[PDB]
Amino acid sequence: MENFQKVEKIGEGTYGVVYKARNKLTGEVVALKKIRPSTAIREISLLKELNHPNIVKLLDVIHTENKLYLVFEFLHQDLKKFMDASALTGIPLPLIKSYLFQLLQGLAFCHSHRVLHRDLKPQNLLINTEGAIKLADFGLAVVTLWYRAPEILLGCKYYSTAVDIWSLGCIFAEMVTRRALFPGDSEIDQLFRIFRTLGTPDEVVWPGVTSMPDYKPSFPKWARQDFSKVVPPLDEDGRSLLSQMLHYDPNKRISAKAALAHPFFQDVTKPVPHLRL
Ligand SMILES: Nc1nc(Nc2ccc(S(N)(=O)=O)cc2)sc1C(=O)c1ccccc1
Repeated sequence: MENFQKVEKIGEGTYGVVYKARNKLTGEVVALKKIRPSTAIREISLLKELNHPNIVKLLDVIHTENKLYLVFEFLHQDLKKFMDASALTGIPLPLIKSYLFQLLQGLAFCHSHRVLHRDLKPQNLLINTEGAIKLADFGLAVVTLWYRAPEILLGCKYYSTAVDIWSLGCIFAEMVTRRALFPGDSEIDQLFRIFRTLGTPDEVVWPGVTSMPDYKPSFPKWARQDFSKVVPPLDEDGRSLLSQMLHYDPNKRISAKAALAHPFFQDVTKPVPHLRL
């Protein structure tokens, strides 16, 4: 825009580009997403009221010249970069726990306001020097499929808040092991990597799964893998919580509210991360 001086591009997606920018007048530093309807723009105006310490603040929405600009408070690093920077040693468990706890608080909040994120991934989880982590780039009602819930992959038409819990469980596992849990490179490879680890779902663990849009009786039947092999460095409380975030049945999958009460968070604290900016 004219009122903003681009400092640098900080990301690109299949629907918008995000820039670090400075308000030529107020001098405030922000993240500005540029996109090239009515229900949508109104769905966005709603996001503006969504204020929580673990949700990136949407400051302004400007629709002009066939472009839609969203102005957000700026955070200095995303979780993908922090995880890469922490690959040699790993993020200490207490910080992993703090981040997971905070993200669950953010989801508990949006979900209670009937707002779903739909596309959680390390690149849209932002952190600051104070130890906070916040949800960014909420999705409206080469793409990474790694954090996609199985019901989406199987063609469900109506997502539930459970899709966000699944994505967060995948991210939790990745922080712990320092390797993506299900790194699929296509929708079917993504689905099959999930099946190879958690077992091919059936009517027993997921009632109604065989009648889903993209379910094929021809899917291979893989046995579920021992969970202790999936995220070895994780203690039993963590594995227990993870297994609940990764239940196949969206209705059995733990809610963010319930997850916050899990024994895993009994000793949660808020550590300071070591951030190189
Ligand atoms: N508020 C906000 N601040 C951001 N700063 C940022 C992001 C990454 C890095 S990096 N790669 O670690 O050097 C450094 C700063 S991004 C952002 C968004 O709201 C957003 C928008 C669309 C998609 C994803 C995020």
